[PDB]
Amino acid sequence: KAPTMPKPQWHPPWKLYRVISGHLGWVRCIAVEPGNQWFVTGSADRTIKIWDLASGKLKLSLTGHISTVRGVIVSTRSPYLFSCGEDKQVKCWDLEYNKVIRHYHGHLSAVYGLDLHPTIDVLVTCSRDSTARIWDVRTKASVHTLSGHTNAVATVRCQAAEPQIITGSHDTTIRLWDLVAGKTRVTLTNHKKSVRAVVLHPRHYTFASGSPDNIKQWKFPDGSFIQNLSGHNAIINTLTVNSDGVLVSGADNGTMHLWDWRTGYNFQRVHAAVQPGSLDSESGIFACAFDQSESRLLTAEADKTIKVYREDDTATEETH
Amino acid sequence: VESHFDLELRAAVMHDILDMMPEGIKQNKARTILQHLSEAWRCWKANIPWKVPGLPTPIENMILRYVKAKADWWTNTAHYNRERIRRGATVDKTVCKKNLGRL
Amino acid sequence: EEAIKEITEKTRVALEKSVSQKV
Amino acid sequence: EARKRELKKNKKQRMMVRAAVLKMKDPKQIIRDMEK
Amino acid sequence: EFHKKFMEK
RNA sequence: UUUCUCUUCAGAUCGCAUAAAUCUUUCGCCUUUUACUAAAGAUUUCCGUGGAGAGGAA
RNA sequence: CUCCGAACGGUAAGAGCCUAGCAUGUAGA
Repeated sequence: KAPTMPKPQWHPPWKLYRVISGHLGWVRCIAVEPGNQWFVTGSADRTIKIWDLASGKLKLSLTGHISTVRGVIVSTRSPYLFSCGEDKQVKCWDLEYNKVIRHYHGHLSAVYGLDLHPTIDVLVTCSRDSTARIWDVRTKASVHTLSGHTNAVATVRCQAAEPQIITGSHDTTIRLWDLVAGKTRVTLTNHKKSVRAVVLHPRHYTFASGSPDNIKQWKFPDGSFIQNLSGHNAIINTLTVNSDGVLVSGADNGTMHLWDWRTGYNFQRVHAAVQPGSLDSESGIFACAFDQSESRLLTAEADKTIKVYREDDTATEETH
Repeated sequence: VESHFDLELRAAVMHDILDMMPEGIKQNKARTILQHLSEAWRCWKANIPWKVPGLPTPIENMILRYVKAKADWWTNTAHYNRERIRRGATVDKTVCKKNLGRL
Repeated sequence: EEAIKEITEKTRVALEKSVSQKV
Repeated sequence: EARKRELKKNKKQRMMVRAAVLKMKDPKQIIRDMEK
Repeated sequence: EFHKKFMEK
């Protein structure tokens, strides 16, 4: 009856490997370095914890943000960190420099996240009041900022591909305009909910998407709800697809509905376990990302830790 | 200062009430839940087992999370004030009483 | 991804023009 | 140190009050109207 | 946190 | 053969010496600030300089 | 034993009378 019901993708099950409990507070951003040698693990204690990617050992700390930094990324062509938050301090932490020289500027209010382009010499920062600053690399200024948000921008993204926009304000108003034009050629006045899960699915185009209620698929060209997923009522706080087309969306309420690649509905329907220090109903999946080798999933819950959900050997996963 | 942190916490509480299980748009509640959360935080400041009853599960969870965030910010401000306590660095007159009360 | 390169070149030219105008 | 600023504010308020008192019943306001 | 703080203050 | 135009690449003590500013740390001060003192790191600005098209006088 | 510093934190506020170095270059009928 349901889509992909008589075609169960015989993928392996997840398996927790270890939890690196070294942060002090709810983890804000978690990302693995491109070289498979660093693991940028942010925390609300005003200290970016850049640990090891696969080992998870304490590599080094990095302060500079006065408050919780809800934005952290690492560039490819620009070997330097990229932080962003309410502190308005971008930690340009190079692997050899180990300092803060970015000096993110342009947002006249708080910041909830940012994203640097992989190829184009541009970026994006989710300002608080109404701004969407396209922080140009080696410019520290939003010369061409696609400002189409009336509240705190949920997320931001831009690259050499041609969806041309990824963003959305907190006042139920998004700007799916052309990044080259700058003007609001296409106002994405939809998704009034807290849309904070837009992970790349299979192909660059006609991929999957998410939402905090009834998550479904999307499309890079013009958008389309093709892969009709199940009723993902869980508030998907983020999503980082696997290396082999699979998709996983971390939930803000702890119930991370794990959907298959093309199935859409929750295949595992996993949840966030109650940590020993955490309360009964207080936790929530803040980040979830597969490693560079896609061997262990780095899932950072609200217990100030990062779990390594490795894969197990089993084909007994056939369900109608 | 800490006023900006308190304002950010209040805005986060409003955003959670709007998005974190708002019970659908059916003429929802108002800042009275914020008053309940503030009263619950004041009660916890007494180190008592009191809480914020009279609300659903995720509302209480978000209230506890925001209270923990505000308490962490307060403890951090207190640690920063105690750091500039031995030397002091010519502390003002009003900050001394606040740091003393926090400690 | 030739169109990607074209879009990137257009973005670079626009950024350079904006820098020359402001700076 | 702030007592100097407080005294300056008090003196400015008193000067404004005195100016208003001298101008309201001024020769151009009161005595000028006394002839009308 | 609280232990070292109350010990050195 | 000699010069002036200019988009362009510099890790050569780019300049057999030597200016400032901004930011982040550490001292001396400190009545508030701007002017400050003497050490480290980084980013820029100015006097400039090197090597390669095209276009203009003897 | 020759190394030498400057500004702000500064001059109460007031009603009657009086004097002046400066500035446009045009549209149009």
